[PDB]
Amino acid sequence: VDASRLFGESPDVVGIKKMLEKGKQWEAIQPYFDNVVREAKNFLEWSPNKRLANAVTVAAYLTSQGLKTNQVRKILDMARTTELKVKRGEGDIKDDLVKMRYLLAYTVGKATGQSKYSLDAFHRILDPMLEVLMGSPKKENFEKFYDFLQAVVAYHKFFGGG
Amino acid sequence: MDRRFYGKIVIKGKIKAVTGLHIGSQANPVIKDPHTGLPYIPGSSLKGRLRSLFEILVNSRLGEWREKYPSLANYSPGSCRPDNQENCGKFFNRKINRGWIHVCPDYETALACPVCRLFGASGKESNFPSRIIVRDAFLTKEWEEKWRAGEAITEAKIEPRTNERVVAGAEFEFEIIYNVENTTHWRDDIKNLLTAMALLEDSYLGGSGSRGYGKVKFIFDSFEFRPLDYYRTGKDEDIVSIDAREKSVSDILSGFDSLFSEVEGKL
Amino acid sequence: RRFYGKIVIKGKIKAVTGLHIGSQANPVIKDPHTGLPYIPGSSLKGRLRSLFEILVNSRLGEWREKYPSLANYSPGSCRPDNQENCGKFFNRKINRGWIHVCPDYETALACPVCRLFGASGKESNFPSRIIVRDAFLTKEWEEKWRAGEAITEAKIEVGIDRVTSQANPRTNERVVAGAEFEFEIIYNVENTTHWRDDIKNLLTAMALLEDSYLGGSGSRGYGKVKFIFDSFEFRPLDYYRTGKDEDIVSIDAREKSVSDILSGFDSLFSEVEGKL
Amino acid sequence: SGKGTLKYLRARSAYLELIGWDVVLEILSRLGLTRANVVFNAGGHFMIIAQNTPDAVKELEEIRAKAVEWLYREFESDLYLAIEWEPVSGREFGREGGKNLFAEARKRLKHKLTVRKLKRFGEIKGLFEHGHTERLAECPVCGRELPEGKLEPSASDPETKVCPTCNRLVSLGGNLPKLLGFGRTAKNDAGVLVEGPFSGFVPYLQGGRPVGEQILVKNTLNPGEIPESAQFVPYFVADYFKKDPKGGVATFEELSMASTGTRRLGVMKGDVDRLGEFFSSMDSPSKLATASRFMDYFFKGYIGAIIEGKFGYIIGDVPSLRDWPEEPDIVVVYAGGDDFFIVGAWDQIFELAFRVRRAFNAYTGGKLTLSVGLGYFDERTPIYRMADVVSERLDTAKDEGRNRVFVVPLDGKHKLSYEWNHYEELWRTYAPRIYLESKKGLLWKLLEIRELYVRVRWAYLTAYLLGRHGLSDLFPELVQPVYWVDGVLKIVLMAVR
Amino acid sequence: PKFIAVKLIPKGPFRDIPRADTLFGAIGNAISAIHGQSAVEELVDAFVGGARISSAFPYSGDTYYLPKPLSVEPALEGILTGLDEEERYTTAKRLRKAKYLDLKNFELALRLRPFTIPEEIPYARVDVPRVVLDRVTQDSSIYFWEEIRFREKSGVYFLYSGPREVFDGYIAPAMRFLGDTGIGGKSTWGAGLFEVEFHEMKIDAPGSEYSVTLSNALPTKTPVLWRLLRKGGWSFGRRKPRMTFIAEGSIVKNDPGGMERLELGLSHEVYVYGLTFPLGVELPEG
RNA sequence: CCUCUGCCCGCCUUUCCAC
RNA sequence: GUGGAAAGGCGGGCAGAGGC
Ligand SMILES: [Zn+2]
Ligand SMILES: [Zn+2]
Ligand SMILES: [Zn+2]
Repeated sequence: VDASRLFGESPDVVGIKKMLEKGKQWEAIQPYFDNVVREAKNFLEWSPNKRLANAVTVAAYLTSQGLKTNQVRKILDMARTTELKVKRGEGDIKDDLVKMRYLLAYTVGKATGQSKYSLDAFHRILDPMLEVLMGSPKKENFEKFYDFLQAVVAYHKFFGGG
Repeated sequence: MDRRFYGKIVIKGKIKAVTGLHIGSQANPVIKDPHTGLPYIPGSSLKGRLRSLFEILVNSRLGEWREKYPSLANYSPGSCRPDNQENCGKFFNRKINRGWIHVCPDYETALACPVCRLFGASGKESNFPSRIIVRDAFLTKEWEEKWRAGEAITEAKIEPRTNERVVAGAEFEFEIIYNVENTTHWRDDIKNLLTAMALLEDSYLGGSGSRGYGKVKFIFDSFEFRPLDYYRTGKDEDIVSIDAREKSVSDILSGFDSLFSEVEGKL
Repeated sequence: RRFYGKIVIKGKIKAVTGLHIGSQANPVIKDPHTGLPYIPGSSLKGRLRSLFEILVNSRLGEWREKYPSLANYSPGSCRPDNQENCGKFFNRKINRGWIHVCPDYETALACPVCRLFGASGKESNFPSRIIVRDAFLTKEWEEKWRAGEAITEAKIEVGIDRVTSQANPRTNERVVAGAEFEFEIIYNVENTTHWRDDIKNLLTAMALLEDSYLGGSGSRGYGKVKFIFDSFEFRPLDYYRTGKDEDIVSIDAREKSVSDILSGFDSLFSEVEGKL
Repeated sequence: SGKGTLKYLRARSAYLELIGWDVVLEILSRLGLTRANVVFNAGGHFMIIAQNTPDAVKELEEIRAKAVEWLYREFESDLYLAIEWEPVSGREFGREGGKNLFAEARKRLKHKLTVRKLKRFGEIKGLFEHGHTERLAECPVCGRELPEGKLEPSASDPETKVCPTCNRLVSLGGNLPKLLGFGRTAKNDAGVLVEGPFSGFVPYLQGGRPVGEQILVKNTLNPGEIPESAQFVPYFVADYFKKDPKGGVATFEELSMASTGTRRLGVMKGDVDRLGEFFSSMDSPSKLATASRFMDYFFKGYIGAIIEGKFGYIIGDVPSLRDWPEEPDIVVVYAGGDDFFIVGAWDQIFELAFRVRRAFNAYTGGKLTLSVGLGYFDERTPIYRMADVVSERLDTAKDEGRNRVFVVPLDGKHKLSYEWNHYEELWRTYAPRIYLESKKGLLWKLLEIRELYVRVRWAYLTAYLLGRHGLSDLFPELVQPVYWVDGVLKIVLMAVR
Repeated sequence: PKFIAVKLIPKGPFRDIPRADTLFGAIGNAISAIHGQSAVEELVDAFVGGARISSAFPYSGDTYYLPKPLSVEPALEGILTGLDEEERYTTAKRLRKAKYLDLKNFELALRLRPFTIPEEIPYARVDVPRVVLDRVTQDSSIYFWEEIRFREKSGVYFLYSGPREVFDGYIAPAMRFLGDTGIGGKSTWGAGLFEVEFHEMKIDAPGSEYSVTLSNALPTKTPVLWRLLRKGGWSFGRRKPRMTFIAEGSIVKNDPGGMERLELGLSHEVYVYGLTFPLGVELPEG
């Protein structure tokens, strides 16, 4: 089951839900994607379903950990208000992306205790993509993260989180 | 039989959410505009709570008004939860799925009901159309600017669960239009309308409310009459009864027919 | 039949609050190919005709000289006496509802209502003089539908027992508030004596609709439509005969229906008054 | 139109029969032949074996003349009768050498007919003469021009004027409970309701003596109470109607007010796939007469056995919203030799369309398949709109692959109609798990999650939705199977209000 | 030959596809409006002597559709002798229920050569609910109206062969009045409206004795292979009598059609268009 | 984030055609 | 000399009741 049923695109999206609800099998199989996503520093380097396939592996890498929702929401309810200003409102959201990276730095500095490797799983994968929005437009090269924004949120409920 | 038209008394003004304001939908979000992402009071939700409070007011007074408004000889104060009849001598005579409501069954019974002539009736065969229309009330202009500049318009309130609420102090624009269809009884229908608004300033609006999510408070800007002559000619020749620093508990108070002397001047 | 010219009015219908014109989880009507909503022409013509018959019904006394055959009706519905063409104003029983439709071509030439919207009766009938086209979305709002935004919403409304506070909710679909439309109304100048009246009456009834509602619930907030004109062009009989772009254009990009009904009626239509 | 009730439609189908049996029983009588010559007579299309004399062909050309002139005064070119005949030899009644001479001589006759249904009324000699008849009123129910008024007041509402031949088909359509057949006799005689091209037909009711030279008896091979001088014509008809508590046939309303769930009028219309290529390997006239009765008997007599629910051994387990009742509410309008048009409740016309395919598959050896259209309609929908939909919706479920049930993306790689085993395997799985107490938001949003897929954003959206309740066992492969779940959801939603 | 393909780009629904007696009825009501009674009669005399218009057929984005000739209905088996007996049943029925054909396939069907049929029909017929409301109490009396709703880039067009001084004199003016007045019923809900374009269409044909028609003829002699049309419309609020017309694709033999005139008790008289629109066609032996 | 509710009631074509 | 002419899919209905 360890790196055998789980494959690239859509092999074990339905069978890995019972294994995550295990300890040593997911500690080494899901560690390769969390490093390849770190090596995926270019966000829009995947026009196919590679993001949605990697979204299952990252949410499985967030399944055994905590991932409290009250720290999740404010980072992502700010990501909508950037999008709500895309709709003929603004064209430069440069002043808010500094505050967007500050809320994730404030999040990993507040959750102390048994939630270290949880929020550092959160701190690992997104910072290759959270540098990309500064020197890039919004009509491309942000929206593709806005799909992968909720892609990891949803399967994390499906493997038994919340 | 005999629907006429004489004008449209237009009540504008601004709703003040004194406490936080929660009108939900389906982590428990208040309804927002899908376009601008901003909350609003629906006119469906405001016309109901203006009718919820006024029917209960009429529910306690069915004896002493059947000489002023006839066809209240049909009703005795009660409901029809005790026995499944759509129409018996009880005031709440509409099945309306599992919860009863007062709806007169006909045009000419509802022509003399003080409730169903104002908020509108429904019936098999003949039915009676509403006379007030209540637009959906959005945020004002100056609270757009607070949303443009990062001031909070919403907040999550952990109750272990979160009831989101429109943050207190926020203001909405509400427009109420009354259709003058008969000159003999317009005074009552403007008095019975503001009676229903005085009850809303003591009750609440939307959400839990018994935990303090209400305290809605009206701030009037303009009454306008708009006679039939205004529609034929575009000139702004309509009556403007300003009550800009008045309260709903002062307009309907003695101070009413001093404000409404110029609606007489057109009849 | 003495055709002279056609007056075309083009403007944008705008939904300030969420429009809902149903079909029978409660769908607004939609194009069967694009799937985008639209406003019909049956539903916009008949809401103007409705609001204007209620307008004439109140004025069956003042208008007896400017409009002949209005002295044959007393204001009301002929519903009480199940006979058509009695002495009341609403005198044709279509199925169960009583509408003013004049009985005869020589009376409908003299009614303010049936001259503009037309009438049907034995011994011939009067064809309408207007053509209310269907009002599709503008291209700015196709290209928000192409862009992936929403264009309709699903609103949830509940009814509540007033004693027990039992809730039994239902959901209406309605078009998102803000949606701009595009209308076109083509008057037919069959007589040259009354063309100003029929245009002032068509703008009277459009001013009633800006304080009434178009379609759906409206008493609960679903109407609030706003008319925004662009341009009125009168096509002369000779223009069709030759196809040369030689027609009067009254240009008003930003005007209301009250700023055009009397403010510019003789200042903008003065060139239409000239050519007849 | 919407003015004709179901008892009228059920009497239109039973009057096209008598037009068909009037023509055949005038060929048999003026040629001296017997009803052993009628090889088949099945839904308008009948074949007769006769002799080749210059006296027989002289009589057929009067029958083809008088039948078409009848079918034109009565029905202004809505219905035409094409009759042709091929002089065959004796050696063409069977296989010779290696080539089938019988099917070769019967495709020479199918072409005479093909070339005749093009030329539709070429024996009138005033077909294109625009003689101007005056004062033409027009029937409401069917649409017929009628000259100079002369329209009888309708027995339903005497404020409306129908044509005379619909006051017959109301009275006939009212007698259909009692009617044990028809006596066929001279056109000017007592009791004749309807007229065919040649004869006039009395209704032989139940308590009543039969009159007529020839007595057609519906659905029995027993000449029970017929005079010993008459001629016995047995003929079979598929006739299951649900009754009302009156003595009568149940209404479009009264059927659909007994469907469990939402109240709809279910309309099914279907016919046997590729039938004409089955009858071309039949190489002798004893072998075609065999293959033509057995297909006719299925649709006449082994369909009323199915609506009874008999022999669910050979049917088995089918998609059933409720267990099949004892007295179903299904009206069999028209049941032809190779096709049928049945209406009823939406609930039980759904189970019947799998209780028919499953029994036909065993009635053959499997080597002939069906194709069904299915319809869901409001009760007060007119017929011409309803049937034109379902005939197209049967044609939709045919030109794809011709073995496909219709039940309820602009590329060209999809197709609307479920195949038979496909829908019966989707129903074995997805339906016994969800048939979640009043959790319809789980179900109705999932159809709207589905309708983004037509427009893989849907996968995680279903994943949170199945998760934010806790429904993981339900629909594991739903997180293309999102395309083929629209059949099972949209039906079971209608079974619960 | 080389015809004039008048496109009608719709601005709404239509009521039905216009047949060639409702196109000439509309032109006769346009030319009576912008010119008068003394020019309607010079209009009819140019169709009696000369020119021919057809029915209208759908287009969809540079593919023009034309009705299938009934000439290919018998020969179809002998058409398809390069197929096996599993699809010579299933090509044979779709090529017989087919109603329209491309401009490329129609030129093949006249030659008795194999063809394919259109995968997709450019319009839909739908029923839209309409409700009559009482002015006093808003009582609803719902009725159903059926109209033709077109696709994005589809529309309808008719053809015209004749002299050019008729076209600019009576047809191109009338098809600009009809663009703003509409064709068919319910033109006050915006139905039969359209813009208008003009093109040059060429259709190849064989040369033979027999000819398809692309209009509802009212033939003097019996044609070769026909298909009845039993319609009669309306005219200034009087009901026309019904007339046996022949549907497009019917093969005639050297038949000029004919206009029938009627009286109907109007101040003028009514000419029902029934002239044929010949295209030569190659038949089998009957 | 938990507990009941998750659309009712209607009209469903009317009327015109000059012998 | 248009299968036409006239004909608002609407009337009524608080997403709420308890839960720091
Ligand atoms: Zn009341
Ligand atoms: Zn009038
Ligand atoms: Zn009839």
